[PDB]
Amino acid sequence: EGPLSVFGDRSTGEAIRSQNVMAAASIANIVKSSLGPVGLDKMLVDDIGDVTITNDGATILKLLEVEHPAAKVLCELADLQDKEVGDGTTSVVIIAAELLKNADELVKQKIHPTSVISGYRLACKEAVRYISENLIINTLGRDCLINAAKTSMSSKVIGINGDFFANLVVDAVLAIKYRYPVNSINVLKAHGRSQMESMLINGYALNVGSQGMPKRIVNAKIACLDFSLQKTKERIQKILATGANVILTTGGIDDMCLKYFVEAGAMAVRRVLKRDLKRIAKASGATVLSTLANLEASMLGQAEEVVQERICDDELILIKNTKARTSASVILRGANDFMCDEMERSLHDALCVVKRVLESKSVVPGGGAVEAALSIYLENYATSMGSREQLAIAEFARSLPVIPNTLAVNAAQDSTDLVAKLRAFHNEALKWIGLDLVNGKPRDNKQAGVFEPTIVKVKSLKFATEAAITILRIDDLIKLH
Amino acid sequence: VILLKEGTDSSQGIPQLVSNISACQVIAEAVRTTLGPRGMDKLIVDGRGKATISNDGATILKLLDVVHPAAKTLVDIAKSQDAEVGDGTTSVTLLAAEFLKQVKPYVEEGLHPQIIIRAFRTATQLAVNKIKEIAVTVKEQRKLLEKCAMTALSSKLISQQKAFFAKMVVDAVMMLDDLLQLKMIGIKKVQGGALEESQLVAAKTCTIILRGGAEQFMEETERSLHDAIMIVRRAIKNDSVVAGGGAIEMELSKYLRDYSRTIPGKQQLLIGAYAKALEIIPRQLCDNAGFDATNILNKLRARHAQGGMWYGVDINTEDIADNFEAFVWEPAMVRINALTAASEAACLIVSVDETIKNP
Amino acid sequence: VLVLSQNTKRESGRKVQSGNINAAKTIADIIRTCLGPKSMMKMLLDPMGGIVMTNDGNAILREIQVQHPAAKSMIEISRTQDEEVGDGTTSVIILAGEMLSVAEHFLEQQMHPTVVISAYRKALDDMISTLKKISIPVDSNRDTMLNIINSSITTKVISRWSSLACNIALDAVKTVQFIDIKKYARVEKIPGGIIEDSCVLRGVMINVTHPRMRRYIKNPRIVLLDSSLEYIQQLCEDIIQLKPDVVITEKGISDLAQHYLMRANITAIRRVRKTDNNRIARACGARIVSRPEELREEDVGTGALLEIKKIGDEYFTFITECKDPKACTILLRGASKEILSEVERNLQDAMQVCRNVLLDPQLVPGGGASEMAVAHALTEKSKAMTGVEQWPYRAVAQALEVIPRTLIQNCGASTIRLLTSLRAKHTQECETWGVNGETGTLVDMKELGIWEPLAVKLQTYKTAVETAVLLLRIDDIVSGH
Amino acid sequence: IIKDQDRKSRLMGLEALKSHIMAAKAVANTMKTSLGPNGLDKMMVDKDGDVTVTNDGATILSMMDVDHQIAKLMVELSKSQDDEIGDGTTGVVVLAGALLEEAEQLLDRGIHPIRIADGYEQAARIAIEHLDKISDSVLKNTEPLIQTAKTTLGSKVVNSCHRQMAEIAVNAVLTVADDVDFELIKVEGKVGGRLEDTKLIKSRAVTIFIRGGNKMIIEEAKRSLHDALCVIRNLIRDNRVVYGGGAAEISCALAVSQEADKCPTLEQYAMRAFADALEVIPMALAENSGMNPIQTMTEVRARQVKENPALGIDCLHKGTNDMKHQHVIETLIGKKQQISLATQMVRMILKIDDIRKPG
Amino acid sequence: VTIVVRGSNKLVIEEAERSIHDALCVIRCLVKKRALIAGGGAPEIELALRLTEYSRTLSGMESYCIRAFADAMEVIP
Repeated sequence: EGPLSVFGDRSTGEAIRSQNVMAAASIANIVKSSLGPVGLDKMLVDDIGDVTITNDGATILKLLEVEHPAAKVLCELADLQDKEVGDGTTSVVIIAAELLKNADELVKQKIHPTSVISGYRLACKEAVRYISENLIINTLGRDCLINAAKTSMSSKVIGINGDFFANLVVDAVLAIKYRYPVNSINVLKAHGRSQMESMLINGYALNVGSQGMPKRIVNAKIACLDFSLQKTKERIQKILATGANVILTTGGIDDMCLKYFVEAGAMAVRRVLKRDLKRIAKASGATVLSTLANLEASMLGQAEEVVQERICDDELILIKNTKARTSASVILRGANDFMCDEMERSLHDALCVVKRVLESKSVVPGGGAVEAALSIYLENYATSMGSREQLAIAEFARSLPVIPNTLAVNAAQDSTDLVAKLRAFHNEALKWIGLDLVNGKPRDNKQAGVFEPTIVKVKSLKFATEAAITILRIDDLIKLH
Repeated sequence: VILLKEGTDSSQGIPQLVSNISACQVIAEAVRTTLGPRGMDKLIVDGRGKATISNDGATILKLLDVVHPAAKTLVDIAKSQDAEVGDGTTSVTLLAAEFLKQVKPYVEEGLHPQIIIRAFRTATQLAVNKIKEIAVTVKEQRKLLEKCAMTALSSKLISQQKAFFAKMVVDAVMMLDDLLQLKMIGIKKVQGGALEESQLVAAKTCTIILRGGAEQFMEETERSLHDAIMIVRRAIKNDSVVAGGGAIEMELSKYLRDYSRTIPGKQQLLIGAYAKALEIIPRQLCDNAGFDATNILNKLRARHAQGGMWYGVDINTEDIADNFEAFVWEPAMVRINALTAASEAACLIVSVDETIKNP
Repeated sequence: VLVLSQNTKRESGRKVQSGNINAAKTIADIIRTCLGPKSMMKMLLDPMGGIVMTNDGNAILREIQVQHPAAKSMIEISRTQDEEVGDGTTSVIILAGEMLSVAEHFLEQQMHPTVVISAYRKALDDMISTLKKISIPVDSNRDTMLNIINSSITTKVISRWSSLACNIALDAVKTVQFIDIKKYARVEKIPGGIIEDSCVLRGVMINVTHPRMRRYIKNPRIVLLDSSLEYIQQLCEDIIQLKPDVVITEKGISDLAQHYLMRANITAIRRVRKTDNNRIARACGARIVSRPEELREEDVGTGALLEIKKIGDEYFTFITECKDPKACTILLRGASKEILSEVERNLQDAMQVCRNVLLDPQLVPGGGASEMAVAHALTEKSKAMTGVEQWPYRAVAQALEVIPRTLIQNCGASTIRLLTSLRAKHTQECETWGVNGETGTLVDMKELGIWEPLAVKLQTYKTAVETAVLLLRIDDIVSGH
Repeated sequence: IIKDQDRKSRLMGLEALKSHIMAAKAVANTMKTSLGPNGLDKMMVDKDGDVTVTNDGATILSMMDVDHQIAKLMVELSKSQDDEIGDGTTGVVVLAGALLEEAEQLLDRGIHPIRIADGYEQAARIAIEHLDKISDSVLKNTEPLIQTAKTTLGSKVVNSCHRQMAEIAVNAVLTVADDVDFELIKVEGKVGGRLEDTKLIKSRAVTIFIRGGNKMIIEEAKRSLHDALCVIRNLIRDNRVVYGGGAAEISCALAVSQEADKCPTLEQYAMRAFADALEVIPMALAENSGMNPIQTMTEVRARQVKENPALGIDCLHKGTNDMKHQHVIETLIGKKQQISLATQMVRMILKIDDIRKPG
Repeated sequence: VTIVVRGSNKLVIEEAERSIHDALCVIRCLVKKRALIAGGGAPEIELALRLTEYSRTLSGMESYCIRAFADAMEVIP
């Protein structure tokens, strides 16, 4: 009868379950290094020899040539963790592995995994509850954000005035905030003066066509035309018939057509980047009509104000006050051109961080603060459970202080110590206590700007635990080649 | 480059710690089975064919040819406990080893040894404290001595006639009790007949005349008595009595972990281990019977943190049980010294950085 | 069992860091002896028959088939160093490797790269600040501007004709200077004659479809055409109506279209590389158009001398004297393609150094003078910082001393001795003192006429340091079979 | 490393456990081949050259060179089995090993050794208790006394004159039955005449003068008589007797299982595993006889429930048959003792998980 | 009879089809036997008990065999 065939790998006893854990350990530990702001990127060179330096777990696991099937599990998790909440992709992997290492301990105690599985399922669900009860709900709330935006400007040349720019972000966001559209902030750079003069426009900033047409138009009726106005008086009569005072042609405008616009007192800007025209169709809501023979009075956008200011003494069309306040501009000014490039990229980051904080009101203090609390609360929960479940939930709480435990290691901030001081200060200064690798001491993240959406956490543990459950539920697997 | 003698095995730093710690652990395991009212007597056999049967840790460790110095320290710990408390020689031996099992996970990581001793030292301090602030003191109450004289004999082979012997013990002790000197009571084993014939030839100074069918029901009985005289004596000498069944261990192990969350730094994690180690007592207690240690252990902590400092482990029934109501009391000193000898000693074990040997 | 693939290597901690460094430090001890006027040319032999005996670290690292990524990056260092200021390609490799040898010294004392990098980075800025703090501004001026391009072209296969090559770069860079862009210097090399036949052409050069057409135009109004003139009459009439005289066709022109344009006196050039159509639209201002039906009198550019000359029996079209000759064409002449690619680079690297004398003509005395002062300075900063990092600072500074050390080494005299005496007089009489390989004694560089453009040394420190980073960061290198 | 000098073996848990199971079970299957009337004798040939051909186990385990500790114990059961009741010296040896063949399996279930003792001991008691129920209480009844003396002298080198020897044994015990004592009945053989000339010198004292051919033949008559003086002394000291042949073991084995059902917990499998071992004896009988142990056993079991536990195995008629009617009875103390020694002995095995082998 | 199962995705439909298949199989068993035994190892221990008793009364080599046939049932529970 024979156990199996020439093609049927059979793994039993500690042989299978163990080798599966180790694989998960190896994998997790790998991406564990790139955990935190001090992450240690990895140079991935697949078959052909390519070189992709990354810090994200998913990217790494999606390029890492894994042989052991069970190890591929952490790859599916990092995948799900990236297409659902993004960040924390590395955490899920690490935690999952720890849950196993601790699971085996009980396993060594002749404790059938099944039992252990139950402990994790109940512990995790309980852990999630503590979340919807310790949701540090941000205030649109200023103060908090200013601090966060300040952490994004630091560690850069802009760090000198990072504060001034920290506010611009909070303002630009709180203005177009409804869900924060990062693609709504038009950051226009232009070398001129010091970065201390950088301001925030109440609308769009276009870096008149004729010194005759009105430089300022109140209730503007932006008429975005695709096709140019070059072969004549009949095409200008069609635009003047709809009441379009502001014409935005993507192509060049014939000299004659421009002379007619001055005659009708219509401000039209020729040769407008395709990208700009699109932003105008989103702001004032101006319809983009290709042919000038299909432009009606119902395709005109509304811009409460479209004037040409001399920013740093340059000609710029500021089409602000549009009907859709979902459009704004942050005039970024800097000494050199190369300087405006960096400050600009910094602004983008800040806009993203602020966004996150604004999305999902229920947020919590990262730096490991959360995991710590879960380690204490779940510990007690284990005490009031008895039976194997106790050790299960218990160890589960011992697999949580890893996030902060590792963060320290990535900052020469002796783990064993900080991990501890983090607990003592956690139940003495309340939940808002995590590890700040900057000063190497338990700091108030909730006051430092360090935050993480409530959902992010919920899914990690829910993904890590379950994934481990299906693994432990594997006592003997036979997969042919 | 001969810098070592002939046949000298000497390791350095971290490695020396591993070897020493391991040696002690495995050595205690041997006598760890003799623990509990139903321990497993061992039949040591020297190189001359002499086979001996003993349930005492000291007697065993003194008959086992130990070449490893680290393992020799354990024999010393067994000799200090055998001449300072008597029974329990195994407890201190096993305990000292367990502690080494809890430090190892730190030493194999990098944690400096001395830093470990500091915690352990501090841990022992705190531990003993609670033992001298929760102990019990009641009573020459022949009513309380007999009751405990029957609970002591029980769990042994003389639990069948625990009624009679318990009396002869309380009487033998009630006569010579200025502080009761175990050197004033002469026991005379006389293999022959039935344990129901035994008498106590009393004023002061008695001679427990014993009689048993065979030396098996004769010796196994005698030993069980010597214990009743060890417990009934204490309650009269040192009123200090603590809850047995690994109860105390379970409480200390709890609070000690609480002092961890409070005391941050290295000590937190370690002090927690020092506690996890104190879980070995009630752990092996069930294993020496056939019941799952995990279930009971976990059950105990719950019933312990939700009951009191008396909730131990009624091995006889294999389930948690309040020792205060089960009349399970032992002298407070027994524990008081256990923590001392075992702990502090174990510390030095990891303190001994490298060992130089010769041919 | 098998976590990451099967038959794969796996390092960690003391194994990843150690290997990464040594690998780079080793590849440095391969060309280090090739630094200085007393270098030792190596003779590599590829598996084909090409025995390359060079002294330039770059050309050496580009031949040595590498395997370990760590070393590969080093090849990228020389690929970025020789692409900027040319020479010094070795210097950067030596330093980059040294910084690591000293770094590991701290990796043994157990000092996480983070704490290390941070210093190395902050120290990197120290040198830079010092460099511009002690560098002397040497005057554009065709006189000095030439001595700057020359000193670089020297000691090269082009050195023989340096003078001529110097002027070539002089005129080229002095023309594309508006901020000097090097992406406007179109180099063209044709076999035949010697390197003394070279010259600088003021305009784009193409490589007269009708033997009767205009061979030269006084006021050429070029019309960039991509489409073909093949199937013709109507197509050739839409162009002539734009007032042109020269049609640059990208594809082939039909025989018929050749008679019509010739009939209207219009030089037609069929089959013109796409790259040529882009250079004519940027120098002459002629807009490139697809089909002829889209050719207007506005896309027509304007030149000032379109003469067809036979550059070696090969009648090349010369569209020089463009309105905006911002894009010149350097005609390099060489005996072969070997002396042609060589001379081309020496000229290009020469254009860069010259691109500095017109933007920021800063230069520091060679002989390692720069490295020392900085080393002596950074040492001061160390005491002004204290902390554990107080040592690392010194480490790096003492790592910059390798340039002068290895310098006097290739000379014969004592490396240590010279070092002591170096710092000595160097700590007293400014930084004007450097190592003299010809006298084996420290001599005042400034007074000996030995100066190297700041930029040259600017990129040096920047690269070397940045390199140690990406390497020090390399946490793990798996991905195997 | 070498933490102990290489001169004292030390097995760990199942390492020692298994070594004892086989060993004690081995020497056991050695005596089983010589159990019953059709017993197969053994030939012990010491290092001297003196051939020893005997059936009794005590006489085989005494010549048998035994170093194994566990085996030594098996030598003390048969030896103590001959110094007390005498007869059925092999039974205790075979029964003991049987209790091991059953215990082991339980151990495979993970059933801790110590716990195994529970059922075995709880069942053993009730086993001996079921004997006091199916025991026959005879009356100076010269009839039943002499009848028993003949059943203890049957199949021995004195079965040719067991009638005379029975009379001599009954009078020797009745005259010192002051409350008899086997210390007032001396024996004394002497060459000359036959076995029919054996007399009884007179009477709180009786000198048994045994005459026989060779010196060996006399030694067997004296040995059969010795056991005859023990059996008669057993009944006179305990008016309890049962029926051999197997019937008894079948009754208990049946009762135990039933009781094992009424009793939950792991002690259930134990008791059951205990009863099944109570079959190895009857099974062995049909074995050493020539009948199929499997067919006979079950045949006797079916006929044992139809005709009460009075029917056993007739190793002379080949099949089921009532022992009582066939006059196949043994003292009660014997069976009451057999179970004890063997069982209690076994309890020690499980309680030993080390060993320090000498050489 | 035809049961047209509808579902947004194949995943939800796969479950429907499968789960339904069972709902059918169960009704099929119920009809082929209008009885029903309580699982959880109840019938196993049930037999294991009576079978062990059946042996002690059936005699023959069957006894031992049957007993092992009963103990071989304890596996399920």
